[PDB]
Amino acid sequence: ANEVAVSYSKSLKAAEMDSLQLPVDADGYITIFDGKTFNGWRGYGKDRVPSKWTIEDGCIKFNGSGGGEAQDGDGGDLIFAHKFKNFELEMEWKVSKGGNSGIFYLAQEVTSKDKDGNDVLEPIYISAPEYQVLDNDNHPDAKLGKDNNRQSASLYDMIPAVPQNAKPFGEWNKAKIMVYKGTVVHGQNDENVLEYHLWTKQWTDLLQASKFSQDKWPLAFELLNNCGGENHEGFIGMQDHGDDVWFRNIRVKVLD
Amino acid sequence: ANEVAVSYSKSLKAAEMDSLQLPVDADGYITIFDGKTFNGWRGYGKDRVPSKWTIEDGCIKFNGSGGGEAQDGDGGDLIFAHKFKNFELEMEWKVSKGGNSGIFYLAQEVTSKDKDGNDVLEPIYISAPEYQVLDNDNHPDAKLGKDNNRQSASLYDMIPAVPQNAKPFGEWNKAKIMVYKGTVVHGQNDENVLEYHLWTKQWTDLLQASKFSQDKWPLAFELLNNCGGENHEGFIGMQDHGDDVWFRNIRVKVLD
Ligand SMILES: [K+]
Ligand SMILES: [K+]
Ligand SMILES: [K+]
Ligand SMILES: [K+]
Repeated sequence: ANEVAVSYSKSLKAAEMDSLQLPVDADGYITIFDGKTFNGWRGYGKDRVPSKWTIEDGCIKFNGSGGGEAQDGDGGDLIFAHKFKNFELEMEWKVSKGGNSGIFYLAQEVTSKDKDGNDVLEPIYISAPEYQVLDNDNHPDAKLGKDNNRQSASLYDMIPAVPQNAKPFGEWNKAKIMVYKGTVVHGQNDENVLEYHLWTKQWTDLLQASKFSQDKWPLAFELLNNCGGENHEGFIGMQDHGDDVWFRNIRVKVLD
Repeated sequence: ANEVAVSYSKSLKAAEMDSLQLPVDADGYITIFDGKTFNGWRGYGKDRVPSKWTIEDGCIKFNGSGGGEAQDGDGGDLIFAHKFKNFELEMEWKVSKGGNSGIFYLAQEVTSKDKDGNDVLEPIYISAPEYQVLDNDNHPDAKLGKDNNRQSASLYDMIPAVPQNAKPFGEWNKAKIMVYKGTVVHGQNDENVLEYHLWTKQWTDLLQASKFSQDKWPLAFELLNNCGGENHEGFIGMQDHGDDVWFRNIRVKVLD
């Protein structure tokens, strides 16, 4: 009753052939970060946690060197290597001034083939919807997109958080991501800030008005349009966008 | 809080060992061209302003002889000799009928060695992304390239400005170049006309499709693929492409 087995994979596209015994509370939230280890976590596309991700004061910290999407040094996005389907995630996040990160969900590890048959690891964000994490006051992306749909807790580049009730940089915010049989809800600071439905005509329309449109990014469109792949499942994770960011109290309830 | 110290270099590859006190407005834009002097400005590769650059009715003016890329006489590209990293440049430009120039950013002063060990000054454009400045209606380069990627406000011969909202020749156009932690946005006439991300696989892909591909121009590939060199910073400047062009209201906000 106090712990549950949680399967996890150890490397790119591998089976979940190991399990962790993780604490669960009376309401079914599984604590997936223990404050001390990266057990069950690995870099997206990797068999290890990049050293730029550290543990400090009971938090997961990304130690950013400032290159945005570049993911220079020993970086890359971080996943908890258990595919979830119907789930409610809660975590606290805090961004540095002018900082950018994100919470990914239903992510798939995706490769493509180059002209010579070599693999190319594709970005997590071309399969995974992103709950934006941002300093809404200082990061210029805050003013891009449309109707503030690149500010914190937005579905990045598609649906704005309303209300935009973020606390300013260097202050803790609470995130909720709920996916239940295609219904998706983002929460910020104990309010619901958007709601949408995967795999619908509305979902296709959102994609087509975004940077992941069929015309702008065909592979992104195809992955996202059938988000979670054949079995409508995938990873939670957090973004290396080159900036200091902290995450804590990371818990997930299986709704399935 | 009316003025800020801005360091600048006096000659090829030198340290920024001197500073100007330059006005800053309440939004944090530094006025880097004072309407009267070339303080802090020098030719690319030079320790002086080339005499073909003049100050005319509160503008920086290039006085073109009509020889395109030749840079004949006392010409050459012009830089403001302060390396910027995370910044937003705004400036206004106007061209002569059929005129062509460009706004460079993140530029490095690069030399190579010839077969005998002498120096060769390499063009600014093998290190510096170029925001195209053009008479889109009369200069034939507007019809060259792919999908209008050589028209004004494009990332020259790589990403077209969309929309193409230039004002015609003899009229002032407003340019915006923002570089923030690798995110690049070009604006033209108060619209954002393209976005990209430096130092990503998408950036590499753009280069490999261009005249600066690894196959076609290895040195340019090396420089642009790691644009800004090891500290990801470099100069703003403007192009000698042999044609009369005017620039004014040149202002830069340091973002980080
Ligand atoms: K681990
Ligand atoms: K983000
Ligand atoms: K000077
Ligand atoms: K040009």
